[PDB]
Amino acid sequence: GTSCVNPPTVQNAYIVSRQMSKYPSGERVRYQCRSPYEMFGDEEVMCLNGNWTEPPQCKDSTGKCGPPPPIDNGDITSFPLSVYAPASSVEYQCQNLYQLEGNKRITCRNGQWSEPPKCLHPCVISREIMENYNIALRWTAKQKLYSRTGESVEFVCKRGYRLSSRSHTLRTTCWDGKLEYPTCAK
Repeated sequence: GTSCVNPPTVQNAYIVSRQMSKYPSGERVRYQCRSPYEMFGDEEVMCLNGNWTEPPQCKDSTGKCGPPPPIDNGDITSFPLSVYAPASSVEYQCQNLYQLEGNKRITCRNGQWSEPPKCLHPCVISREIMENYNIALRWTAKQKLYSRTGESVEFVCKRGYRLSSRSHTLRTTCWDGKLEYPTCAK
């Protein structure tokens, strides 16, 4: 219960202590930054009862940033340079049906990018599940096969069924692929 695995990945650094698959509590992992990066924080990261202590960073001493980080199901809306001046910004776009969460723009400050956004998954609305659970969509308006993250999806029991005594509610919010279905019974 108190050993650790997977020492933190530190960009522009390598580990110079001996690597192993499981680190006992108390083991110290030592990082070194690649030239010409400057280290910030402690060069050693210890395993304390299953959690690592805080890792260092290896940054450009003039505050420049490297390429912006990739994000799942999204991409930047410009050519990715190898080097950005401090205060430069870039922006992201999510793929079709994905929902951007957080600021679409990131900025290079103090040698690191501000937090990029996420692209959250749409939810499948399964015909087969609905059939099996005796439910349908309340608004048969266009053929919505998917909901977007953040959208309410409302179902009804099919003609002649009522909500099963332990069912989820008939209205639920799609979130990052998660849709809770209700069930109805004769």
